[PDB]
Amino acid sequence: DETTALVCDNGSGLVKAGFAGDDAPRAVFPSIVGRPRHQGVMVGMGQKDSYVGDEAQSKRGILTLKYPIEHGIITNWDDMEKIWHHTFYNELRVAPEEHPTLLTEAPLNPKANREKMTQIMFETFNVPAMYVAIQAVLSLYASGRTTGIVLDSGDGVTHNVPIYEGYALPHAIMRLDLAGRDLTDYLMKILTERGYSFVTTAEREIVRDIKEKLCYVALDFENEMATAASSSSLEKSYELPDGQVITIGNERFRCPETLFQPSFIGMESAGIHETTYNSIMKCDIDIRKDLYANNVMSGGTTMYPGIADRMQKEITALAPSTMKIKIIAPPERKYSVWIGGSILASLSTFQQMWITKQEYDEAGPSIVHRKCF
Amino acid sequence: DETTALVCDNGSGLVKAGFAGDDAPRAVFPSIVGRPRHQGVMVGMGQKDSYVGDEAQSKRGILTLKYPIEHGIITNWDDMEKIWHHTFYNELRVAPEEHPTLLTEAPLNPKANREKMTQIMFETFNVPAMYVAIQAVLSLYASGRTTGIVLDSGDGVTHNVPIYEGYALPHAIMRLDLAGRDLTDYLMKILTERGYSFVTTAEREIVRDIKEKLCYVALDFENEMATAASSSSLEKSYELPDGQVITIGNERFRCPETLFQPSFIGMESAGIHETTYNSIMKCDIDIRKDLYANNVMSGGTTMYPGIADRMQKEITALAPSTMKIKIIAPPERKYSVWIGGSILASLSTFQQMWITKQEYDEAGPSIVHRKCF
Amino acid sequence: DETTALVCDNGSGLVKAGFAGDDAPRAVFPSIVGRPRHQGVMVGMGQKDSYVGDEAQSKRGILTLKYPIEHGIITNWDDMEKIWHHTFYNELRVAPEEHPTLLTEAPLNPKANREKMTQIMFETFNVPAMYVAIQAVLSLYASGRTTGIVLDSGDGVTHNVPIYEGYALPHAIMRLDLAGRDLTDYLMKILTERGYSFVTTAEREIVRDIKEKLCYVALDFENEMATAASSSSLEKSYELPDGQVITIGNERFRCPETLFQPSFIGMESAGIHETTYNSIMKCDIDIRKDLYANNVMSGGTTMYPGIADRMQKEITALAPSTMKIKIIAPPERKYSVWIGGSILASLSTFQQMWITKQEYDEAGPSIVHRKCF
Amino acid sequence: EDGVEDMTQLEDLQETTVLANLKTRFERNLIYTYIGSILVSVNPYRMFAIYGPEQVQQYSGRALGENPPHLFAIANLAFAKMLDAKQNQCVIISGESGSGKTEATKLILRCLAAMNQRRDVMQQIKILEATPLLEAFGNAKTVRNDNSSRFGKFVEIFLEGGVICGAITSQYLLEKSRIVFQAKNERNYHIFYELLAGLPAQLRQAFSLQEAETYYYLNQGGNCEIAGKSDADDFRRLLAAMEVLGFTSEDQDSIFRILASILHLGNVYFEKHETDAQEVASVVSAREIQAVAELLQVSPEGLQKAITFKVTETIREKIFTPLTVESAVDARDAIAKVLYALLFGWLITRVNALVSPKQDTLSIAILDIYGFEDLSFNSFEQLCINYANENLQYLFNKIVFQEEQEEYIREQMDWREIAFADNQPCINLISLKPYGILRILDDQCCFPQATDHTFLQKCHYHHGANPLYSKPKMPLPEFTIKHYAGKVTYQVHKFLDKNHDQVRQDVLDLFVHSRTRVVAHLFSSHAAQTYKAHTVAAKFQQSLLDLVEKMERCNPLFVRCLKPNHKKEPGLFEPDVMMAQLRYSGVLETVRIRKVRLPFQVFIDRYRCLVALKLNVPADGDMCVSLLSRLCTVTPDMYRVGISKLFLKEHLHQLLESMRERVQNRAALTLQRYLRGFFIQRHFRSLRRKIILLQSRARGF
Amino acid sequence: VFAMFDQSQIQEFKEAFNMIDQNRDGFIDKEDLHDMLASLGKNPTDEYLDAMMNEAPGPINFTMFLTMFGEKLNGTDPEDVIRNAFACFDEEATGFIQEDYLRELLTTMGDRFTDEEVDELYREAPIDKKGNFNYIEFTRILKHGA
Ligand SMILES: Nc1ncnc2c1ncn2[C@@H]1O[C@H](COP(=O)(O)OP(=O)(O)O)[C@@H](O)[C@H]1O
Ligand SMILES: Nc1ncnc2c1ncn2[C@@H]1O[C@H](COP(=O)(O)OP(=O)(O)O)[C@@H](O)[C@H]1O
Ligand SMILES: Nc1ncnc2c1ncn2[C@@H]1O[C@H](COP(=O)(O)OP(=O)(O)O)[C@@H](O)[C@H]1O
Ligand SMILES: [Mg+2]
Repeated sequence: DETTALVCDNGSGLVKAGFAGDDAPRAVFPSIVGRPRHQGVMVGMGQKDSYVGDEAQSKRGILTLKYPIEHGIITNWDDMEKIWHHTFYNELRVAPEEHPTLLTEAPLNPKANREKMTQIMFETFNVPAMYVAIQAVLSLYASGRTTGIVLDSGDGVTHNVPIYEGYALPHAIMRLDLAGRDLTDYLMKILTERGYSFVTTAEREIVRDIKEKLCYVALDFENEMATAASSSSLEKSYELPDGQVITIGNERFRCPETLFQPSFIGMESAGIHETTYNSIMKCDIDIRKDLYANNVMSGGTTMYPGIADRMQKEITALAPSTMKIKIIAPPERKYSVWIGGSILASLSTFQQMWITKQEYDEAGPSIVHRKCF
Repeated sequence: DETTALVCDNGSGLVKAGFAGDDAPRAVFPSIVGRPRHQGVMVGMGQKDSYVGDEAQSKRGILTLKYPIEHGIITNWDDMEKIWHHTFYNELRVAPEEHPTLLTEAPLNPKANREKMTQIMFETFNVPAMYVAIQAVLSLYASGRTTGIVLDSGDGVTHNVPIYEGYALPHAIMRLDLAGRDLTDYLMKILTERGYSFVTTAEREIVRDIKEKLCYVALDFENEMATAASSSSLEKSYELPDGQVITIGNERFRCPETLFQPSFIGMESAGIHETTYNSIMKCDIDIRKDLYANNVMSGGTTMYPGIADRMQKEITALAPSTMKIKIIAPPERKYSVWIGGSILASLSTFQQMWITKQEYDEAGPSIVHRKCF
Repeated sequence: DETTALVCDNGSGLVKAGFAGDDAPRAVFPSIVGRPRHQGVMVGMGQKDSYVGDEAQSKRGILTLKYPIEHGIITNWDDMEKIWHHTFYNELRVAPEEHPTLLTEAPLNPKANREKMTQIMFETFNVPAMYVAIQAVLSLYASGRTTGIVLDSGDGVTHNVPIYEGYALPHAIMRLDLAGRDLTDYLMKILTERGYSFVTTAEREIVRDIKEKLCYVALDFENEMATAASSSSLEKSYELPDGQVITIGNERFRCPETLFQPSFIGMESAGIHETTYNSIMKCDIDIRKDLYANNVMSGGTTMYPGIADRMQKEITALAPSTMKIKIIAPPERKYSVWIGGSILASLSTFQQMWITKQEYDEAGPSIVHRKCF
Repeated sequence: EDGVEDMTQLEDLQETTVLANLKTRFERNLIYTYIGSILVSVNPYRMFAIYGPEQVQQYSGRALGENPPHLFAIANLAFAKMLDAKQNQCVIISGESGSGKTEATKLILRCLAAMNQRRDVMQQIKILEATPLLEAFGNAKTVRNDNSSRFGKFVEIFLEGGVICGAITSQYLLEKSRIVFQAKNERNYHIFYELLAGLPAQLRQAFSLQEAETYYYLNQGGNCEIAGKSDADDFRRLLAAMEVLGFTSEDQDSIFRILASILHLGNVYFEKHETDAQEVASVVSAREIQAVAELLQVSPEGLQKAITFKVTETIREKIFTPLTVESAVDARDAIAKVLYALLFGWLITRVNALVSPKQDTLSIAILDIYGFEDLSFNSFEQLCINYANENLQYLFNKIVFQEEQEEYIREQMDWREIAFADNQPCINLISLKPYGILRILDDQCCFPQATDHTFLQKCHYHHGANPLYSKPKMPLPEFTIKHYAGKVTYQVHKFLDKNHDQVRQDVLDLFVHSRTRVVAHLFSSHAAQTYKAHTVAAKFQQSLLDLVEKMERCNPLFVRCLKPNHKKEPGLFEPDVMMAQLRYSGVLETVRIRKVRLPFQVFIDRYRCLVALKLNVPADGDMCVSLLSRLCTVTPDMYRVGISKLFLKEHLHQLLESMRERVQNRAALTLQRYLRGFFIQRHFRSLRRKIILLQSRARGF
Repeated sequence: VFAMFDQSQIQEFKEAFNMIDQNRDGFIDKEDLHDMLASLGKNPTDEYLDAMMNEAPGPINFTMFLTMFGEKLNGTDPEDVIRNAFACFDEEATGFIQEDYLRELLTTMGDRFTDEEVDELYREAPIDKKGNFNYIEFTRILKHGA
């Protein structure tokens, strides 16, 4: 009885799912639940009271966009259940009671989150078996490596996990709540300097698209600020969905710099380079050599052009001058975690590490804290 | 049926083995058993739960180093059995049931140690014959001499054995528990004066490497202390495995001086020179002349540059002013005992002094106390 | 000319000072230097750019808390100089050039620390005489004893010092870098299991207050874990400074257990009971009897309710079954070291063991290594 | 003449006795032996035109008890069984390469065609012409044979109401690892060398094929001229048959183009060239890939991006990934293997379509299958071959146990309770789902930072306690599996490079849009006919499962073939070679199935002296079981003696023989002493009883 | 044992013994026989008296005397045991034992006998032309008497 196990990377801002053994996610759509707010006047078109991610993307102008997952933790459980039901039935058209499912999670997430996730996916969808895997180990699986620090930076969380030859160092795991959504909010707040006002949720997503299509990270900040406010070479234009053209100057690269300077939002934490260096310096010396030599990336918010060069420069400035820093920036930073999950779920030696229905029924939901990580 | 007998000098910190008749040990590796301590996250790389000496050397950062032999006596028997099995099969690739084996031992070791060693090497590996020889007589064999006092100072024990024309004087054998491992511990405790902290086992072995590569013994202590704290000529730099440079001053030569001044560790015993002189003065006068004239060295921890000159100066200050003291310091202080064992095991007149399997089976393990020494 | 000598126990997280001859420290305040981080908008209130411990405690929300002393060693010298100047002038209102001062130190601290401490306290404040005393001997002074092992566990260091009738055994001094600050960090990292996020420095100190007011040490760990995850009897509630109520379960006693199980943070060392037993077994047998019979405590981080009973149980399980273990837990574990320093500084026979200004000027700062300990 | 057709009736069954019987029959010019259901054939190296059409009427099924054991009896047996049980069945031809399997197939096809008096009229049904072509496509030189079948040839002969219809041919277990890799002193498939030897000039100037001796896919063996018996005349006759099959010249030209493209792809190298942040790959010479593109009707940039870049394509974007050198080599090897497999499938499909018979008709099966292999050093191909032979040996053991059970029931009802131990544990050790060896290998294929040492260590860990597994003592890169034919030691050298048969969808999409029609059609058909996996082992297991399902759809009955000394000596052989071939075939397991089998008349005759049986002519009703108890006090454990006579078990049999020889020794001692007593008593009469009386007369007067 | 004795042949035993073992160590000499037979006197001749004895059995003693008398032939060679031993090599009721059969049985198994012993049997064994020796008459004559 051959049954491919589903791999459902339900990230913080985008849901990436598919079957195990493929090379790319079958379905990719934002994790948004939309509800209309105005009053319906045409008799008959007042029945669809909830639009899942892509449909709510198509109809931004007459409804409100709410993200069920805020900064990693699942806030609204009913919306997340709706998203899971949609991505199981209306998107893959595969009954979830005949296929095992794999789910991902941030490292330092609360425990009630896992307990409720297991309870929902065992009681509602009646999945035969499920598993919860940290995203960094899946990123390392997908990168085809066994050593190095994973810098997984989605839009809800940014965490480092040092691994050496398969043995994780759980006391060096660092997690930051600064991610892509906060970059989008800073871009919204910094675009007002030129007069463009974005307040609604649809305008917030327009700003998100602007960030994806225009923003980049510079090697040096003072030099690039001088260049921007010394000419018009860095200015680029964007077209809003009503044909209105906007122009962006030094705001192009001052949006993603807050990753290295989180004092712009007012956070007391340090940049991603500093957290990576501190996580290395929480590990053993023999570990430290290979952690220096094998930095790896993942997550969407690390796709800014020029991120690798600057973080290499910063680590080299921080690390001792005699060591070799080599930062891996594969062109699949997006959904590398899903590729790793698909590789992991296709292993025949993984068949014994599921969470069978009998186990959950006999020992209760607490076994998700025992069989994971 | 020509069968070369194995010679396995299982010292206190390093295992040096090979075939009889060679001129150097075939295999040299530390006697360490390593076990991982963290949690494995990659499915599949959680099977190798014990690393023998060299493999555990390569992977210090994710496992704990335990020495089965502490201060000469064999503490953990299972780890020592694992080391023997490794050095027989995975290192020499020679079946131990077809070759006789020779083993070394400290002079004043307990008797249960010998009984259990014989029991293990007869019941597990089914060796046709084995023998246990004191290390000092093998050192004298390797030095090509028949008189003099052997100062065998490994990293677990430091003992003197006076021999005159092949007749040992068992009432003049002195044994000290101060050896190289205690020097390494003192170096760890004395490096904190400059701020370097070494606590783990891997850091302990880094300190051991520092001791091997930098430490020396001075002729005069007060003069060299004044010179060290009067200039920077004695300062040398070392590079840790993460590119971090450390600087060592007067700690360079104050680590191996505790051999001559064991009050630094708090021991009530006297230095190696004093024990050698007292061992001589426990012998007959006609013996004393040749013991004065023929001091010899062995063991790793006597390889410090300047040990011979200082111990010559100290013996000359102790001995009567009219006698000639000549200390032999051959450049093979390391594994001189193995060279002597190889010479001894290759003699055709030695064939009758083995411990055959029939003898052990008929008379029990107690014959190891009868046919040895 | 009667001049009481100041006693300034500048610990790792709290400064406890006063005059000699009193029974309690005159001034107690955290050793924190705070600096504002936001931008000032009101003209005039932008001059106070540095707040010393208590003022920085009052204004946590608009500034960053930095501890000058990290794990015993003094990292930032200017901040420590500011703290000393504050505790001399703005807190005791006593000119330091007319009173001798006594300072404490960890046993195995670096030497440049002492040299710079003496240089600062002789050149800046122009103190007539100063002295540096180990904290364990002062704890024994305050306990009114002359034998036993002192377990001084501040928030920066945890060290044992065996003393028998006034003669210290310097080769049995053990020092661990696991202390109260690492317990606070573990509590911060373990509170995320329930969803409470503490990242800033002010939130770190809120967690410290939680640890002080709620944490305890249990006799048995498995039994108490079962009891905690079998009922709600151990759950207690705490009120954050904004009226938000938090609930703590099994995290209440799993924070201070890492003292006995330092593998939770990943350290390779052993618990405080194991280090105490090993320090005893590094001493002579006649010493060992009285060291068994006279264990004593000090330091703030030993004030957890139930620490004495568990460490008594562990020592009794480790020590031979026929000996009597009696652990002294006086109700002044906090600032017992200061009481001992006040007793020591008030002795008229101590007048000849100061470090006079003429001595330092003629022989240089190196005499602090000669007249101390 | 010396029949011994059924060796079950002998006193005991040993491999020595079986070897002696086969030697005696071979010296009697007898090849086939009728061991009940099973048949055994030996290659004679002797051209035996046994009879002609008369043998069908001479060796039919009416007198199987008196007819000589012959290969052609199964021809009538098949019809007799299908006309009675109304169920078609299958016949397999198994044996080592060179054991006359093709000759046996030709003989059985001739006999089936000659039994209906119609083949002379409908000989135009073009059946066996392509056998040499499928041979050139499916055979290759091995270190022990210059003609070895490396694919599971399957020919289905269709029948409807006694009328012989057309035939359908198929391949099951072709080894795709041979195309790109080959051991020492062996070579690739014969047709590459045949094409390179029979290549006309116009292909030499047009196609760049002047490096026939330096292609990487071919020079790996180290010596390609050992097969010098083959020549360009084989190519000429192959082309003659190829044209006979109705193929136009365009099809042959396209086939040669694909083969030349594969050979050119063999000669492609990569360089560890630096790039943005790593060192990944770079094509050394672009002229070769350009030439590949010219003769394949496809873009060259497509091949560059399909063998250099990895394509991870989602709905909204398509991302290109640089590849490592090993990954590029694996992709190239996968492309070559899939091209060769598609060519073979296309040719088989066309051949079947040319002579396609009616549907929903009766069918008899002929299966040409591998032989058990045990070389000096063993690799992945030998492991797969051994696994397939293990499955077939399991089926054969099931058949033998079924025959034993039906015989036992035919004697008495109550011996169906006798049990039997199969080789299922070996099959589980090889390919059980959770922790099979092939499953571990498949997991190691995709696992990050994997090598041969890690795979070997994991196999050692998971199978330490398995009795069939045998960890080597020395730290050697080997392991030993206990097959039914004995211990086989494999080498884990280069397993990970023999399984990376990963073909991304972009390659298939590129080859669909090719300008030539044949390649586009083949790839479109492959995409249309296509759950699966991406390793050679997984595809081999899937094909083996399909073959097992096809076999279990019908009734299995087959025949084994053995080989004399491989020096092509007619009528001369070594008994050790016979022992080796008997062990490899699997007929030795029949002795283990016998476990007891001894007669009753032996007890009737030569077991009476013990109690000195007073009576004569004992019947079966004589006190027999208790008799032994009264002579050896052995509990009744013989199955049953009676008339149904297969009861005496081996160890009790040897005990009885030892007792018999001891009794004979004591009786001989008694006879010796009795003769001595008689001689002395003669001596007594002589010296007094016939002398003193004479002396009385002498003194008398 | 003498407890059960076949007195028919005890007279033969005593005669043979008193002719072979006499009031001496055990040696049997021409003197005893010659005296007991013709001590009166016979003139010497050499017609057939140049070779008398060549196959002496061995030494004799009174202890060996009694042991041999008890063991060797007293009530031995039972008829049923004779039939059993002779038929152990035979399946036919009539006891046809092929002469060659016994030839290999004696010269191939156990301690080897010589063809001279086989001839000794044949020189007294009644055997049919085909070589199938029988033993019913053998037992009859052996048990009947002299
Ligand atoms: N090409 C890009 N450039 C910059 N930012 C991107 C790009 N693609 C995605 N992002 C950012 O990454 C965030 C989430 O991406 P991803 O990591 O794929 O999902 P998740 O965070 O759920 O794992 C989005 O909020 C988006 O702003
Ligand atoms: N070149 C060297 N200089 C100083 N110390 C050394 C040197 N080589 C080895 N040692 C010390 O000798 C100790 C053991 O060496 P050796 O005597 O060869 O092994 P064993 O003590 O087992 O016989 C080690 O702990 C090491 O510290
Ligand atoms: N009542 C208490 N219960 C638990 N922990 C305490 C208590 N009081 C103080 N501590 C801990 O002791 C640490 C320092 O206390 P103390 O030893 O008095 O200062 P220092 O370490 O500078 O000598 C603080 O970090 C605090 O966490
Ligand atoms: Mg992500």
